[PDB]
Amino acid sequence: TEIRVHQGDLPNLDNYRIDAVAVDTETLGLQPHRDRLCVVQLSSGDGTADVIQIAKGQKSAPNLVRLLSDRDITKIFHFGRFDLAILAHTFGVMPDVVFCTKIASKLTRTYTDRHGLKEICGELLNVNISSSDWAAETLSRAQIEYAASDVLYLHRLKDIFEERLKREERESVAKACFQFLPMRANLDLLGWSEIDIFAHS
Amino acid sequence: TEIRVHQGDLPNLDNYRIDAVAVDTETLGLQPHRDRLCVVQLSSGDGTADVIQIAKGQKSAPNLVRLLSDRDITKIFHFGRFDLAILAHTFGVMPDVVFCTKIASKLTRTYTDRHGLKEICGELLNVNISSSDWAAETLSRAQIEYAASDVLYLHRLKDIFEERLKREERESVAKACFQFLPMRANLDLLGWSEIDIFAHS
Amino acid sequence: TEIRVHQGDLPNLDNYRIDAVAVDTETLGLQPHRDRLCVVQLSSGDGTADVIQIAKGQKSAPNLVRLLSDRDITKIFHFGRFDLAILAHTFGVMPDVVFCTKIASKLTRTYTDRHGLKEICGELLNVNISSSDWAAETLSRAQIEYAASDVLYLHRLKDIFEERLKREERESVAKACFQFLPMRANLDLLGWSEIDIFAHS
Amino acid sequence: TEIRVHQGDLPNLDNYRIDAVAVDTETLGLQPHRDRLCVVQLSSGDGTADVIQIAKGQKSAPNLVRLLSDRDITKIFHFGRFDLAILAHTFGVMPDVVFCTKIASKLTRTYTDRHGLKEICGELLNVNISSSDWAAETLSRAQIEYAASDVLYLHRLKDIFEERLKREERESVAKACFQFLPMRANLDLLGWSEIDIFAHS
Amino acid sequence: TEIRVHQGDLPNLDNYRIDAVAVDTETLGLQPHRDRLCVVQLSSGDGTADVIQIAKGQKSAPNLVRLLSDRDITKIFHFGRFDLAILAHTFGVMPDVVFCTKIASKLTRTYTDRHGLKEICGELLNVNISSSDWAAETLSRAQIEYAASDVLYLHRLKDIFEERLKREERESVAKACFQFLPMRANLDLLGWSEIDIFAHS
Amino acid sequence: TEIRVHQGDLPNLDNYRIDAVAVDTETLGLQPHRDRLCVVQLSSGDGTADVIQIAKGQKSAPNLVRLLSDRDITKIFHFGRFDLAILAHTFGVMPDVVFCTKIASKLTRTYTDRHGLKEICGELLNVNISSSDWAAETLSRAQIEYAASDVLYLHRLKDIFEERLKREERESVAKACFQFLPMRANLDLLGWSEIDIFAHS
Amino acid sequence: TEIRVHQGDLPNLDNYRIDAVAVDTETLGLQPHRDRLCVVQLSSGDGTADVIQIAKGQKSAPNLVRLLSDRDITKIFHFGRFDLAILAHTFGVMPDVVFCTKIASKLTRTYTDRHGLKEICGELLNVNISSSDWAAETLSRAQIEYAASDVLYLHRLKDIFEERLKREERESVAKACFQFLPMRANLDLLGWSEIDIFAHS
Amino acid sequence: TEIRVHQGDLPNLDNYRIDAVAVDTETLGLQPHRDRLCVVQLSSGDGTADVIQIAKGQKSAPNLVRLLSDRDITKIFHFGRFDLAILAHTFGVMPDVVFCTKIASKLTRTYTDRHGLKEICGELLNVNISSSDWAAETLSRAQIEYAASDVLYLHRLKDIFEERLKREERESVAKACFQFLPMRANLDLLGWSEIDIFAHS
Repeated sequence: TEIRVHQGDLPNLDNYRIDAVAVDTETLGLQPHRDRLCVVQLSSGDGTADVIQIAKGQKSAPNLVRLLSDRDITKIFHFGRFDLAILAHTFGVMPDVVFCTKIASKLTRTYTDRHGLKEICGELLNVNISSSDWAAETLSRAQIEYAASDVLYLHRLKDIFEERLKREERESVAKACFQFLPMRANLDLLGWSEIDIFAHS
Repeated sequence: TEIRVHQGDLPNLDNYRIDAVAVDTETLGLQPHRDRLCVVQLSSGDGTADVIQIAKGQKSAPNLVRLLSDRDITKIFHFGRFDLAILAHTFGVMPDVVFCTKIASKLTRTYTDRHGLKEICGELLNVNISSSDWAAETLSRAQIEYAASDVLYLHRLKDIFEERLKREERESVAKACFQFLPMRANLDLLGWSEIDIFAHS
Repeated sequence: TEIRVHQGDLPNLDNYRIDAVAVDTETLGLQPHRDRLCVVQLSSGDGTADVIQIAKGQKSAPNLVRLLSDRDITKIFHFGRFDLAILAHTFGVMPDVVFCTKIASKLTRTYTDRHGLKEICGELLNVNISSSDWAAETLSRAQIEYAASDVLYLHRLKDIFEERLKREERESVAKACFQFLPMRANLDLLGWSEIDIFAHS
Repeated sequence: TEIRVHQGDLPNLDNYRIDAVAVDTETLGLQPHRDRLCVVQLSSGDGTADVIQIAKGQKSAPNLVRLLSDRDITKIFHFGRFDLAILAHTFGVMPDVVFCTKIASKLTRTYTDRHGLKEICGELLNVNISSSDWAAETLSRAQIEYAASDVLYLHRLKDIFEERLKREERESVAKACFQFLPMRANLDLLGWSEIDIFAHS
Repeated sequence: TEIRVHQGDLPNLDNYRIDAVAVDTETLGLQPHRDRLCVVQLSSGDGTADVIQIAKGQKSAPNLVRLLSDRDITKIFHFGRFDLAILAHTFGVMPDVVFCTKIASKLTRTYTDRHGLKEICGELLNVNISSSDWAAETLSRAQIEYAASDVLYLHRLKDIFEERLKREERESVAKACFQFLPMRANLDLLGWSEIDIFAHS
Repeated sequence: TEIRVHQGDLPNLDNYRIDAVAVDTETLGLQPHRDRLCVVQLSSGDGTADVIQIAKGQKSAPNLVRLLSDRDITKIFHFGRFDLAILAHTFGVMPDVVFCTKIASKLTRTYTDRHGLKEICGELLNVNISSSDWAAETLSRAQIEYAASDVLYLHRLKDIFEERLKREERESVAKACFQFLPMRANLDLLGWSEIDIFAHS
Repeated sequence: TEIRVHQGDLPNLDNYRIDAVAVDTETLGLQPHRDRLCVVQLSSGDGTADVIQIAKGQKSAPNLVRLLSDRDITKIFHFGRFDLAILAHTFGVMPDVVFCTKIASKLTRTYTDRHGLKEICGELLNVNISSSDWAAETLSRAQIEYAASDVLYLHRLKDIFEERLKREERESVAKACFQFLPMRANLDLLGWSEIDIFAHS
Repeated sequence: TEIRVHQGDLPNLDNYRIDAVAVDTETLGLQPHRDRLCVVQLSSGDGTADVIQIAKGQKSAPNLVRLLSDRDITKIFHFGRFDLAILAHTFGVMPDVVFCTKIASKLTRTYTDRHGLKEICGELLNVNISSSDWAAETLSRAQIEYAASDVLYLHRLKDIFEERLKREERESVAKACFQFLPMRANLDLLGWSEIDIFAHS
């Protein structure tokens, strides 16, 4: 497993002239206003990953932000509701072309109530996915391998979920959900993170 | 209060050459697959209302459906999530240009947890809004007046909510919510009515 | 309101050569093994009622039991699940031709969650229904009038519910529910009173 | 273990000239209106099973439906409330001569609160019973063996439960429950799937 | 209503040469270790009451304590579990001949779940019973009348409850409950106030 | 381990001329009115046990009942609240000299919330205690050994608990609890099994 | 009632050369990061009040901030946990000499669970205290009178609570609570608003 | 591991001329008014521990109390809220210079909800931490080693937590929390142990 670790930003976009990029983050916690972004991981789907350590107070990451802003490149997340929020809060750019494996699982794997990444990878790919101070100056090898494992499989999952969405004729539902997901993340940032805006009560 | 009661459909659209129409429904209950649409009420905002009794098994309402399908006319609902679902289930057309006073209340009246129509009308307009077999062949006068009261005030509420959304700079949030609302209703019809599709669990 | 009060049993069946009889009970509480039957009230639907005081330890009531056993006479209850249980526990005969207004309400009044007798009488008939030691040797006038009020309206409710069941095409569902209701009461007597026998868990 | 896999329907009824047949299903989920029937498994009790893959949109299965409709053949289920609902929804025929091992367990194994098939098979027979896309065009061997395991033991369980029902004198209770079970399934299909129709509230 | 207000103790026992005395207390709250006893009220059942203000730090009340210790005089409480605890904590003597109207209500008024003193007095006697700093140096007239109202009716209630306990043949159950009640209060003082000592868990 | 299995009753009391006997039961479930007594196990504390199979409908067991009635012999239970109830319901005699290890645990092992027999035996004695049709005509060896294991250790536990009750000065509390326990069991039989008779609500 | 309404800030501090000032706020909601401060009300305790409308985006209020920063002047709040948070978030200064009537009520009115301002004013002073867009450009007379009513009584309450704290010897407890309250508010601002920092879990 | 076991008190303070001491206790339970202090364990951080058995009724421990009272020595606890309460209740001295690893964890390990000592030691130090009658006259070796394990690591944890508090700029928050913690313990002793004194309700 080749994992390239960077400080601050990608050196260039030579490895990311592609149609879709897998994205994940690590933070100090679940609350973007308190808990800073510490790591961003990326994969092109070729079995390699980039792990970018984000410094305290860092406001810019131009190569990463070009990827996040490029409307011709789909950003793949698992539970992108969180990653979109923390990315937009940190760098000021909200991606608007996204695919979320958690929404896709809820729209296709209707025979189960377990939609976590480990269960999805286990069922769909027979891949076994295995408290950490992500703000440490030097990440451990175990940390780097764990961080990389979260992006290595998202392309294959997206392909399978696209097949299932076509099979059950739910493609337009998923498309509308993905179109709204960035605004759901914005609603989280604005103060409605605990509110289902569509519920009767 | 002039309330025009119709059987099946509007006679024509002479009163609805307008930019926005207030819409509400009455049904036999909260479950569109079991509980049929019984009444549709409309208002142009001029203080009059149309009350249309829908027959059992009725599949078409061409004048009403032209209004529901006309993209140049905004359909105003209170909690349109339900009305859109029952309308689409009954006539096969899902409106796609909508405004919902419940979403607007949740985005602007942040100082309260009561977002029902009675409280909104009381606070914003000083208007007092006051178990019924809506499938009865002949509706009572009390039924007709109650049914009309649900559409008589939606234009004024929409105007006030638009002022507040501009004041708090939440117009684009509301616009995205309204754009997604028809798909939220479709999700309800397809079997996800009890599921928040965006929740982590 | 003519209310005839009896000790032990009806004097004869001269007033009950009819197709359906309204039945209700009063007890010392909700648990038939602890809380004895104290009063049985009956009505033919003609606006009069019979109120029969049941003695402690009384094992037989032949005229009443003939009515309860007569398969040609429908016994009308509101929430007959309880009355059937206490009657069978007290006199050893379980009626098997019954109509229950609570089951009928749950099958027809789908637009509300309030299925109590007061709400049903209020909505369907515009009739206002208004801690009591029912084992007292002499019942008060208020007790007698309250006891009679529970049977005076069941015939009219049954007629309306039959119309609604026909309208919504749920007659065979109701018939099967009424056929099972005596066994639901037996299940209560045998020790499953707190168990939904059909639930997955 | 001989397991015969069929497409669409049984080829004939040569193996099912018997008094009782074990039946189970697999689906895309718990909601019959959204989640289609994918597999039906059958056993005569001789240690072999038939596994029938049901196609999307399939409306007819004449040999299977003859079995389901034959009043001289008892259909054995575990939690037949679900299987009856999905079968009736798919093929339009509701079986009316049934035996359910879950109801039988709740009526006889009163010393435990675990009524699942694994626990019943473990206790009564010392047999160890061990997220799956059941709509796959080709089922895996593990899927076929799991699907067969759900019907291989129902005859032996029915025999034991009949002995216990006789011992505790609960045969007529069980008979009435089995007679009502198809209507409980119909109630589920009609929209009362979340409602205990016999509860006070 | 003659209400005699005393400081510290009764002047003598001339009014309490009787077989049963009604007793109640007022405190600064529900926790005897934190919230001191402020008032003790007594009645002989003759329609008069004694209201004794207890000083901060007061350790002795000899006339009162003689009454509390006299085994020939039954102490009547409503929910004596609390009063016994606070009395024993304050003066070091636990009464051991008691009658509690709350236990009696739970053993006889099985047709209701409301066992408060107001409901009992309303049902059994047609008597209407109507945040207060009970440690105030001078009690208000409203305070004195309220304090007296809690003891004026306990004799009549005890008489009625004794009749009902005889009628339902529960006298020995009640006697055993009253015998254990002082130890239940001791258990409260020792630290088990939140624990049902007889529960399985 | 010598375990003597008997039908109906002990042959004689030659092994039970002792000051305390360990007692346990097995039944068809937790509800004495529905679930019959199937087995009674006894031990003198000498490392042997007697296992008595009780027949359906058996009304008498004279040697056992002499033991249960002998006021000079303490009956030791773990959670005697249940065993006393089922014994009194079956044979008509309620023991009145008892010791309960569950009450004792709750009064002494205040540093834990786990008061089950396995945990008590593990902590106090370093003894490892390891769905069963107890009404079977022939009990299995595993059943007999399990049934015996529930009485083999109660004498040693009683001795230790008596030491702890003396150490923490809670002997009189325990004595009062044991004196009330038979009436708690009677309250269960009379219909208050789900009610804490001493609670405020 | 003289109520002086100001825009932005007090004109001067001529009325506030005093030892204690009553303070309250109004906002657009309970979440300081989303819901802006709209009104600040002040009283010297002389029966008059100042009502200061705060503009959107206003960052400074020098006279008000001098009062908030003056360590020689005690700021009286009811539930100051919120007001301190919103004031510090808006103007950047956290008061550090405070008195809170809610903490005082919880430390002294131990005989009740209702600690709201209405109940406190009703009990202690016999004063009757009687959804509002507080961001409106012009406040209504009803709004102004309601806003003033929240500060008119805090001095009298503080005096009474100081008497009670002295009486029950809880002065040092209250002093430590008031000393920590500003840091509790800071914890709210930093992201622990939903966390009891002292709880075990 | 050198563990020195003492009766009553330390023999002298020769090993505790240090700036910080790790402290833990063992008791008979969670309620200081009922459950006595049984053991106090101390460590200087040098890998050795002192285990002091406290006798029933012991009121004084002069060397220990000098340590607890010495304002120049920081007392380190894990969840000191409890230990401070039981120590103050037993010896009458409340320490006022403290550090709590549970508060520190809640202020720094924001990426997890598990703040127990085992998880903290596992994550921060890679140290594996592994129902007991602590009032026994002779403690077992397993008891002594377990008791010592609770203090052996608190110095190292305090050092790491101080680094993290500096990194996230939360030092003054923690300092204020530690300053209030002794009064939180006093509030527990006075009767508010179940009350969050800062909550709105």
